[PDB]
Amino acid sequence: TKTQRAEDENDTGTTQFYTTSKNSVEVTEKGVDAGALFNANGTGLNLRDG
Amino acid sequence: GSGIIDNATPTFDANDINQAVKVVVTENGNFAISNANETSTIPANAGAGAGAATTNPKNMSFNITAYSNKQGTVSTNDAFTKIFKAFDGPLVIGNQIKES
Amino acid sequence: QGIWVSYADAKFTTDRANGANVFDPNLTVAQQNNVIFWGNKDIAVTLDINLNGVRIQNDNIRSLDEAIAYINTFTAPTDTRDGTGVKAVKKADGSGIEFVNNNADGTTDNMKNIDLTVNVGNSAGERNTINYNANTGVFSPQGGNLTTAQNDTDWIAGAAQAGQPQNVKVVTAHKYIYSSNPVTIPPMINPDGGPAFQPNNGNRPTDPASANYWDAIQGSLKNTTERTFRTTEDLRELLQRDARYGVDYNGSGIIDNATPTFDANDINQAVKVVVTENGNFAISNANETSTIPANAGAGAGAATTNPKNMSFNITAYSNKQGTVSTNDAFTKIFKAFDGPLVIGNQIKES
Repeated sequence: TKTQRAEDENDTGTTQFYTTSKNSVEVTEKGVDAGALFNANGTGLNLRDG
Repeated sequence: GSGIIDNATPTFDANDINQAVKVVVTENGNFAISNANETSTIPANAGAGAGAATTNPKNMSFNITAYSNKQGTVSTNDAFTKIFKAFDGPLVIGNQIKES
Repeated sequence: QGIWVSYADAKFTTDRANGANVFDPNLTVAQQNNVIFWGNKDIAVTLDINLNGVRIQNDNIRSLDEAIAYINTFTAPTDTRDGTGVKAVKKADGSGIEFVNNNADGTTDNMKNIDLTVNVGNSAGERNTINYNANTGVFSPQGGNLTTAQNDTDWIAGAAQAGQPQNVKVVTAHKYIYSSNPVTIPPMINPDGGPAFQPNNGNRPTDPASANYWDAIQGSLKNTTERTFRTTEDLRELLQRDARYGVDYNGSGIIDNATPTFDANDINQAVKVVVTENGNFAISNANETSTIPANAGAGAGAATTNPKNMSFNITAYSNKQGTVSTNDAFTKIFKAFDGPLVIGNQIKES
């Protein structure tokens, strides 16, 4: 919605950046397998199957 | 609280629609759900109606459990259901935004 | 990147006609005439309106102060909706509203300056005959219902039947933006060096340095157009331009159509912007008066201006839904000017 170009997510490529609330450049708009997710404690959610 | 009634014969409603709802992912990593007071519009000729139409936003009350099939072997995954378990309260129309 | 820079606080006031009277619940006259009205326990008043792009709508109003509060609710951005930054205040007469903006908040176009359409509706536009009793109560509209805003300007001092309902607008804070490319600036006459201004009997066009000076004495620099710069001298000259010709000190306003005219005053000619060898910028406000040669403007003859007080205030530029990043270190060296500047021998520096 920032840049209004249509670049679709989940590509595992064409990674795209933005200047942050500070000034550092960082990654945005990247989907993740959800099987890799960890909570605040760093324990694996370990989601599987169905 | 209307209902499908017997046969599956879908039609336009006033309302099932609640267009102003939004779901976002904040950089903190938290999910966010918001319910703006703002109304929306439905362009012609989507549906029903033949012309433009406007919808009033309606209140929501989230509530969340865990999946499990009957006579099945799938195991409940509690740690995930928790990070989503954060949403269980009512969400009145307003500027508040719930997070996971 | 760039910086918002206000020379004086935005201000506007509702404008009662002299023939009007405030609503008077205490008296028992069978029917009050063309009194202004702001709702009552008996009667709701609508107030459709859109200032700074944030629409305000309500129709349960019972008293003007509720309008004041409900307007004040929009002054700051929320989790969702944008804020206007404008602050309404009850008018001392009890007649209407005094709009005022410190425009020191936020960093986008909406947070700065005052702008205000007055949408059709406005039962709070306070101009309707209504009547008292017989017996218990009861104040009532004289033939349902109350009149709407129409092409009024129910309280705005004017009328404009064409198109949408009329809107006053009043600029006091301009914006400035850097660019790597070279940028020439439209020259104009100064009442010091670079002489001079040949009148061209009546007709404006003259020489371009004098032509720009002609338009300048209307509202041409009061425009909300963005102002680019590169070399520092661009910046000082441009700040001087806007400081002199670019602000509505009176709290008057553009009102609907863009039809610029001579004013008494937007002008504040004695202002100066300099760069000291220390490297500090300097701004000075001499008590001295100035003169406007004929036939610049308006008037046809010579005219003199009294210098007027200023109150600088400064933030940082940022576009809506944009990617430009705020540049704080620069906004600071200019952040030095934020206090009031009374007429006098003191000279502020960056």
